[PDB]
Amino acid sequence: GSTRNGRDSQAKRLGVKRYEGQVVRAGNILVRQRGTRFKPGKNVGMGRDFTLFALVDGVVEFQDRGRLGRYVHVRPL
Amino acid sequence: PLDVALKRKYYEEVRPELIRRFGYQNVWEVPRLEKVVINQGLGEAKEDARILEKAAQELALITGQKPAVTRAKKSISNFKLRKGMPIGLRVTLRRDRMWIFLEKLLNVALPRIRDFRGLNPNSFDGRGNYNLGLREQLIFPEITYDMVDALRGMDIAVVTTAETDEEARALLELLGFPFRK
Amino acid sequence: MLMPRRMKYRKQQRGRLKGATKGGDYVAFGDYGLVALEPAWITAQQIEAARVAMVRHFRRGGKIFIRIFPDKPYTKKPLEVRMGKGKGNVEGYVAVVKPGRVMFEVAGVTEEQAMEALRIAGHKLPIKTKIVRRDAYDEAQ
Amino acid sequence: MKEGIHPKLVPARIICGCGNVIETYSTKPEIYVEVCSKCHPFYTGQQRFVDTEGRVERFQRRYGDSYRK
Amino acid sequence: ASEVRIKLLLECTECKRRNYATEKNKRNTPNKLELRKYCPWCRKHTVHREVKI
Amino acid sequence: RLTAYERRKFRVRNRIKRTGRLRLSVFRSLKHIYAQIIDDEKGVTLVSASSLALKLKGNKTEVARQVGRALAEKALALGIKQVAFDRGPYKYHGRVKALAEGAREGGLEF
RNA sequence: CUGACUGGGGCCUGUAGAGCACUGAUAGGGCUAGGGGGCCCACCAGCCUACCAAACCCUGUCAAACUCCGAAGGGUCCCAG
RNA sequence: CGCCUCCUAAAAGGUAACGGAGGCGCCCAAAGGUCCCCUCAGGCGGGACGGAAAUCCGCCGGAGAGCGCAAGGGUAGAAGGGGGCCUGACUGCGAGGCCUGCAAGCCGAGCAGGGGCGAAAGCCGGGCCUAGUGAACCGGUGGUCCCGUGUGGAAGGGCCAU
RNA sequence: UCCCCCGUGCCCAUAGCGGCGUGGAACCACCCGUUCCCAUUCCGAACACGGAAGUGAAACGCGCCAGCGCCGAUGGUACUGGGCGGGCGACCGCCUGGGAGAGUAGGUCGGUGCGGGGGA
RNA sequence: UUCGGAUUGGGGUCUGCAACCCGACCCCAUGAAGCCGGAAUCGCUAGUAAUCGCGGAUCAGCCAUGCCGCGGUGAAUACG
RNA sequence: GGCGCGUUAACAAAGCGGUAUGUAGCGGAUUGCAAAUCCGUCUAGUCCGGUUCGACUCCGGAACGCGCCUCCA
Ligand SMILES: [K+]
Ligand SMILES: [K+]
Ligand SMILES: [K+]
Ligand SMILES: [K+]
Ligand SMILES: [K+]
Ligand SMILES: [Mg+2]
Ligand SMILES: [Mg+2]
Ligand SMILES: [Mg+2]
Ligand SMILES: [Mg+2]
Ligand SMILES: [Mg+2]
Ligand SMILES: [Mg+2]
Ligand SMILES: [Mg+2]
Ligand SMILES: [Mg+2]
Ligand SMILES: [Mg+2]
Ligand SMILES: [Mg+2]
Ligand SMILES: [Mg+2]
Ligand SMILES: [Mg+2]
Ligand SMILES: [Mg+2]
Ligand SMILES: [Mg+2]
Ligand SMILES: [Mg+2]
Ligand SMILES: [Mg+2]
Ligand SMILES: [Mg+2]
Ligand SMILES: [Mg+2]
Ligand SMILES: [Mg+2]
Ligand SMILES: [Mg+2]
Ligand SMILES: [Mg+2]
Ligand SMILES: [Mg+2]
Ligand SMILES: [Mg+2]
Ligand SMILES: [Mg+2]
Ligand SMILES: [Mg+2]
Ligand SMILES: [Mg+2]
Ligand SMILES: [Mg+2]
Ligand SMILES: [Mg+2]
Ligand SMILES: [Mg+2]
Ligand SMILES: [Mg+2]
Ligand SMILES: [Mg+2]
Ligand SMILES: [Mg+2]
Ligand SMILES: [Mg+2]
Ligand SMILES: [Mg+2]
Ligand SMILES: [Mg+2]
Ligand SMILES: [Mg+2]
Ligand SMILES: [Mg+2]
Ligand SMILES: [Mg+2]
Ligand SMILES: [Mg+2]
Ligand SMILES: [Mg+2]
Ligand SMILES: [Mg+2]
Ligand SMILES: [Mg+2]
Ligand SMILES: [Mg+2]
Ligand SMILES: [Mg+2]
Ligand SMILES: [Mg+2]
Ligand SMILES: [Mg+2]
Ligand SMILES: [Mg+2]
Ligand SMILES: [Mg+2]
Ligand SMILES: [Mg+2]
Ligand SMILES: [Mg+2]
Ligand SMILES: [Mg+2]
Ligand SMILES: [Mg+2]
Ligand SMILES: [Mg+2]
Ligand SMILES: [Mg+2]
Ligand SMILES: [Mg+2]
Ligand SMILES: [Mg+2]
Ligand SMILES: [Mg+2]
Ligand SMILES: [Mg+2]
Ligand SMILES: [Mg+2]
Ligand SMILES: [Mg+2]
Ligand SMILES: [Mg+2]
Ligand SMILES: [Mg+2]
Ligand SMILES: [Mg+2]
Ligand SMILES: [Mg+2]
Ligand SMILES: [Mg+2]
Ligand SMILES: [Mg+2]
Ligand SMILES: [Mg+2]
Ligand SMILES: [Mg+2]
Ligand SMILES: [Mg+2]
Ligand SMILES: [Mg+2]
Ligand SMILES: [Mg+2]
Ligand SMILES: [Mg+2]
Ligand SMILES: [Mg+2]
Ligand SMILES: [Mg+2]
Ligand SMILES: [Mg+2]
Ligand SMILES: [Mg+2]
Ligand SMILES: [Mg+2]
Ligand SMILES: [Mg+2]
Ligand SMILES: [Mg+2]
Ligand SMILES: [Mg+2]
Ligand SMILES: [Mg+2]
Ligand SMILES: [Mg+2]
Ligand SMILES: [Mg+2]
Ligand SMILES: [Mg+2]
Ligand SMILES: [Mg+2]
Ligand SMILES: [Mg+2]
Ligand SMILES: [Mg+2]
Ligand SMILES: [Mg+2]
Ligand SMILES: [Mg+2]
Ligand SMILES: [Mg+2]
Ligand SMILES: [Mg+2]
Ligand SMILES: [Mg+2]
Ligand SMILES: [Mg+2]
Ligand SMILES: [Mg+2]
Ligand SMILES: [Mg+2]
Ligand SMILES: [Mg+2]
Ligand SMILES: [Mg+2]
Ligand SMILES: [Mg+2]
Ligand SMILES: [Zn+2]
Ligand SMILES: [Zn+2]
Repeated sequence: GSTRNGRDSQAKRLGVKRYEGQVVRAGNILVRQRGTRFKPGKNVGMGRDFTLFALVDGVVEFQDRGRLGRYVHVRPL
Repeated sequence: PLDVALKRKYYEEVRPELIRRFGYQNVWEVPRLEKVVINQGLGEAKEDARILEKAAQELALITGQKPAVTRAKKSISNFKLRKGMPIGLRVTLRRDRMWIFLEKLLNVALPRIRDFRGLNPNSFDGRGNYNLGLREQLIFPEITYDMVDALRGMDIAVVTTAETDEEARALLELLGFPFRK
Repeated sequence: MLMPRRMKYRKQQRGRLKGATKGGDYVAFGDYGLVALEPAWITAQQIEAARVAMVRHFRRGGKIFIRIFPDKPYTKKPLEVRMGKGKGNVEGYVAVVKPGRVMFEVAGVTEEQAMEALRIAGHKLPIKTKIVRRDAYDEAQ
Repeated sequence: MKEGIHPKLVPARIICGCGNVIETYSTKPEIYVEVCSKCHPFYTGQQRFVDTEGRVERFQRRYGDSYRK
Repeated sequence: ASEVRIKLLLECTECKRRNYATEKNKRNTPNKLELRKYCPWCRKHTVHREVKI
Repeated sequence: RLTAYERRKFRVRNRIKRTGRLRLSVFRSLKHIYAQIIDDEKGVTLVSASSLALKLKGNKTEVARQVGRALAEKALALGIKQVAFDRGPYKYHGRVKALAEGAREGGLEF
């Protein structure tokens, strides 16, 4: 009822922040996620909250490897 | 390796008879003896006594190997037992020590059981293994009445390379296991 | 009267009555079926009113298949209360029925018995219905 | 084989009441028993003990028959 | 934090300066915490000991 | 299903390939020992050595040390110095350890 | 000249619908751990059920907080008007 | 009445109601770092006391277990179980970003000092992740030796830590 | 350039489960031992070392099989971006562009790169 | 427990037309409770109490540890 | 309708995440007999669903019972 319910939490604005083909600088945040929905590929690091960030300047590339998961790469120029 | 008579007898009288009866074309098809696992489910040494030491010493004398402690995987009220507490012992015998223990069991341990009428022929695992249960520990030759403080039993697991009960049964009777009709 | 024995959630949102029926569109158990022609919430009371009418009309013989179940909770606010203060209390259960859904079937009766029993059962329901008999199309499914 | 925790096995003999001597390895170099596999009744075929009459519980007594037939 | 889980300071045993603040459960860990930490004053790793906050 | 052997192999090698170096992969059978230098980016083998090709016979730990020297001597002529040692399912010990020291003594940076 | 809008190209998504692989719900029948009585019998067990019901098999369904699936669209970047 | 999780929410993000359901105001000295090893729940069969269920053996079983606490996401090619050595639960910073009215909140490569584990490649600036929290003012304690009301001190302030 | 074996990749079940057959010259494995390096909360089972009496039984590799599993059209439909209408309402039609899921036919007992050893 | 002798298994004797319901006794095996008894309650003043054995009636046999008798050994205490 | 509380055996009535009482009832003692008195003994957590190794006990629901509020018009 109006006494039992009525609570919620703030929205977290998760999701992919840079899509394939976009040009990124080193440090750019690529994915915000809970757990490894996407996995860190080449020249990609993962933070303590599973945030994926670019390690070098370059071009974002997404890859699906079936049972091995979905990977995000950065290909240098 | 110590020249045990039981291992000698298996290679001299048992193996040639087994291939005669079952017609194995490979010398590795004939059932072998893998290991013997002796388990003592004490259960009385959970928290009322550290009497695991008394049983560990007795088990080491019978088999020549110091046994290992097994702990409870979870807590159960009906047994008044908590997770992680020691409630048993286990020793694994392989190779020469395996042969030595079975020779004593078949010759000087089983004959000392009260009202022995043979082993259970329906205790075969169904895939080529055997298990038997003992109630007394003083039947073993190294145990005397003087150092016996409490009565304890054990389970003995006999593991073979045989695939079926009928082939595992044949190895055991020739080895010397006496069975009820 | 039918209702679920257990429920994950006590209350449901009022959905939508769009589209033709999803499943249960062909006669599968009996010989004669009653088919819905327009959408509605069919209450548990209406289902039991229709079933008992067929039982009485089928003196001795007959087997009845009810192919719908009222799993959706139905909520109502108490009389003389204003809007707000949370969702109303559960008062009954309904089955969501869409056009083409076979609601009842009968077996073990003659043709004359089946048509009269299904006709009376339809008068207990808030929607237009039609009586159908099992055919090759039902067996083809 | 860990060291310091296992009793070292030595060659040993087990002597039975029937004079049988079994040669093995044990932690005690001389053992005496009261029954072995070569004299236990269940092993030596039947070795009928104090009970050997099959309980003779049937009519196998004939209980006289001096009475009239 | 709580009455049982308390806040504490870590003090360098060579220059006596408090360099780190942390916590512990004083029932689980009744004895004083001793840990090796970098002392920026000593510019090297030294043994630090628990002191009251 | 996977065995402890297969899980061990994956766990060790996934860590190695993360660094992006050239991996020195060692295979140790009951008879011989084999070494490859692999570039995972292209998936090609740069240099390979073994006791089977060199016909080395003797104490296995002694044999493995000479295989490491030959692989190291082969590697430097091709301009390779920096590698990562991939032990796979083997413990860093015994024959596998002897090959690593032999490679290091021959002038390989790892 | 970078704009709204539009064209091509890549990537992101879990709604509509649908489905039952998961979690719950659920109709009929078959087979049966365990239930109610039962021919009973406590010396000892099977059996009877047009009374329930676990798993399992067949047939048949439901879901905002179910998903083995999954659009139309939408978002974003690059180039072009 | 603040905070976290799911739905409503119309397949980017965001989105209301006295709409539908649940949690938090902690904790861990290891439940942290690293190296090494290991892999579940369940079912079936066998085994002294011993059973629905203790410990033991064999077979099937790919994640239905576990991961301190809600829910969701994630996860055995470990984030789960065990052991050895340790304190990086660092100091000084910080390119670049996410988020965003402000203020807050969040991720972070790399460089220097001095370390831990490892043969090494390497990893380590707490914790599988998202709740466990409170601006400024006023004052307390430790350090620093910056100011010190004619001058040298002192009183009292500042700065750094809490 | 052909074939066999060994090691390491990629695509991520059309690659799998299950059934049957086959391989020891070479390789690989099982195997023989535990003095030595190393090791078992007990066990040379595992990890490790020293070898060559035996065997391809197990494991592994290679072949055949569509029982299960997985892949899966065409056609049609559901739904729908945009444009128009109907119905008291619940809801429903038409035009234009897009277009599933399930089911059916059917397919599949992998494909491919690099290195090394051997034979033709 | 070499205390205690209940219960039960087995082998027998005798009486009686007949020992199953339902006799007594012998032998072998079994070897229960019971460690001096709660509130309470009974007998007894001397050859008495206590303790030990023996006979008789009924009666084929006997469930008699009952009853009626007989003798052996032999106390304590009574202030009031 | 809102808010708060309670359900224990023969009755009245307590504490407790793991273990009552008083008066009765029943067997014995005493008494000519009953009562009184004395010696012993004794019957449980409203129901369903959860959490937990473990629930009369902690949480959710349902039923019944009790207490207070229900006003400005
Ligand atoms: K109607
Ligand atoms: K332009
Ligand atoms: K389902
Ligand atoms: K686009
Ligand atoms: K550093
Ligand atoms: Mg709620
Ligand atoms: Mg709340
Ligand atoms: Mg909301
Ligand atoms: Mg928000
Ligand atoms: Mg939210
Ligand atoms: Mg996204
Ligand atoms: Mg973390
Ligand atoms: Mg076997
Ligand atoms: Mg509505
Ligand atoms: Mg609706
Ligand atoms: Mg359907
Ligand atoms: Mg309603
Ligand atoms: Mg409302
Ligand atoms: Mg309502
Ligand atoms: Mg319908
Ligand atoms: Mg700090
Ligand atoms: Mg390595
Ligand atoms: Mg839908
Ligand atoms: Mg679907
Ligand atoms: Mg339902
Ligand atoms: Mg059914
Ligand atoms: Mg459905
Ligand atoms: Mg729906
Ligand atoms: Mg649906
Ligand atoms: Mg969901
Ligand atoms: Mg859905
Ligand atoms: Mg332009
Ligand atoms: Mg507020
Ligand atoms: Mg707050
Ligand atoms: Mg949207
Ligand atoms: Mg998106
Ligand atoms: Mg959204
Ligand atoms: Mg608004
Ligand atoms: Mg508004
Ligand atoms: Mg409110
Ligand atoms: Mg709301
Ligand atoms: Mg919740
Ligand atoms: Mg709460
Ligand atoms: Mg909080
Ligand atoms: Mg702590
Ligand atoms: Mg943790
Ligand atoms: Mg951890
Ligand atoms: Mg799980
Ligand atoms: Mg909780
Ligand atoms: Mg989870
Ligand atoms: Mg998992
Ligand atoms: Mg695995
Ligand atoms: Mg550790
Ligand atoms: Mg430090
Ligand atoms: Mg800001
Ligand atoms: Mg950093
Ligand atoms: Mg370092
Ligand atoms: Mg960390
Ligand atoms: Mg979350
Ligand atoms: Mg959270
Ligand atoms: Mg906190
Ligand atoms: Mg102020
Ligand atoms: Mg101030
Ligand atoms: Mg201040
Ligand atoms: Mg100060
Ligand atoms: Mg002045
Ligand atoms: Mg001055
Ligand atoms: Mg001065
Ligand atoms: Mg001052
Ligand atoms: Mg100061
Ligand atoms: Mg200050
Ligand atoms: Mg400060
Ligand atoms: Mg190979
Ligand atoms: Mg596929
Ligand atoms: Mg030695
Ligand atoms: Mg084979
Ligand atoms: Mg077709
Ligand atoms: Mg199609
Ligand atoms: Mg199509
Ligand atoms: Mg449309
Ligand atoms: Mg259209
Ligand atoms: Mg739409
Ligand atoms: Mg449209
Ligand atoms: Mg179209
Ligand atoms: Mg389709
Ligand atoms: Mg399709
Ligand atoms: Mg296939
Ligand atoms: Mg006695
Ligand atoms: Mg009689
Ligand atoms: Mg007694
Ligand atoms: Mg005594
Ligand atoms: Mg009396
Ligand atoms: Mg007198
Ligand atoms: Mg008497
Ligand atoms: Mg009462
Ligand atoms: Mg009580
Ligand atoms: Mg009482
Ligand atoms: Mg009483
Ligand atoms: Mg009384
Ligand atoms: Mg009286
Ligand atoms: Mg009376
Ligand atoms: Mg009385
Ligand atoms: Mg007013
Ligand atoms: Zn003998
Ligand atoms: Zn210092």
